[PDB]
Amino acid sequence: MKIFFITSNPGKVREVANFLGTFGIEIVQLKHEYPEIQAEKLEDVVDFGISWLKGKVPEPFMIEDSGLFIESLKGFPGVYSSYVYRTIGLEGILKLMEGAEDRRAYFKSVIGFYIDGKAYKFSGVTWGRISNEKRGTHGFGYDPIFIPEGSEKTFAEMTIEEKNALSHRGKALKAFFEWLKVNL
Amino acid sequence: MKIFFITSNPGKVREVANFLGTFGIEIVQLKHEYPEIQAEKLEDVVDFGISWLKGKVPEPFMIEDSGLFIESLKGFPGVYSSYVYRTIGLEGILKLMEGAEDRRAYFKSVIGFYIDGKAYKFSGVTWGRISNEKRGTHGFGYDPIFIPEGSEKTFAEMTIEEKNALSHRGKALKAFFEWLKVNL
Repeated sequence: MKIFFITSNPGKVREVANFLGTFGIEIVQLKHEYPEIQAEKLEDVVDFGISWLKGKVPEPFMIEDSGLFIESLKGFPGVYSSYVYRTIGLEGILKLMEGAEDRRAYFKSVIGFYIDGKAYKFSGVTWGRISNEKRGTHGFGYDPIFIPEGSEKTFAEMTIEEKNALSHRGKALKAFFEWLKVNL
Repeated sequence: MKIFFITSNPGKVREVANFLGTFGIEIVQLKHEYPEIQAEKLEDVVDFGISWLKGKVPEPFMIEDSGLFIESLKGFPGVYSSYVYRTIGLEGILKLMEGAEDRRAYFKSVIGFYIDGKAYKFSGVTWGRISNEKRGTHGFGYDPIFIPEGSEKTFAEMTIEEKNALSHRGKALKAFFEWLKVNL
């Protein structure tokens, strides 16, 4: 089955296509820019996005929003993870986190899927901590400073299959795949 | 199958017994006090607890820790939810949350299970927001000031079966039940 994934993030592209790939699902990366609202929650942004790509994109379609939520920083950068990454970078988070007693954080991914006059949401969350220094050469964004719970390596020290086994995006994709086999 | 649940929380007792009940699992509430460490994470407390109830309690056994983590309060009261509830109460949280732009919070439950020279952990999380006033007559603890995402009612406006369908504890119990059918 084919799914059109509206995104300009190539790191997301690969994670999604490869995972859903090995069950025979072809993921097709369309680049149609859509509006991401400011909101307290990722799902709010996804809802708005699907509603807007109504009848401008081939169906079935999916979109995704994700973020790193840092406990001692009251959820920052959260919904604005992409912006904060490109402005202040990995060094900015590490500077903010210097001397922190609490380095806990989570990644959250929310997938929106549209098919048959209807939208469905799936989500995934991985808990962890912010590393004391950047490590690793894979992945994208905050991957080099996030170590998920139970692991010693950062997200960026792992391969796509390895991240997908542990990551927020992997879990939302799982929840999504579970719904798909039950509804198609 | 019988499971010995070491706890003095009768609200937890009922939720757990009833849910696992309807699949023919008899949950037995033993009261053996054990030590809960201060820790950044619920799972840390559970691990320590199981390790300590080693060979003092009949097997198989389970224990649970849970907490309400309030975003704008940097995860408070979190691991210390039970203490904070009995000291400052529902009124204390509401006072702390007055004028808050961000009322987001989550409940997390972690179940520890011991059987066959081995411990296993399961967890569940429900996202939501702190209500502006207390509502409802069911449940325990912060139930009257927590509204889970997608709902209009607080945890305390719902029945046990209704909370179990939506709650953190219900989700950990589900994850636990899924593991049980696969391993017994």
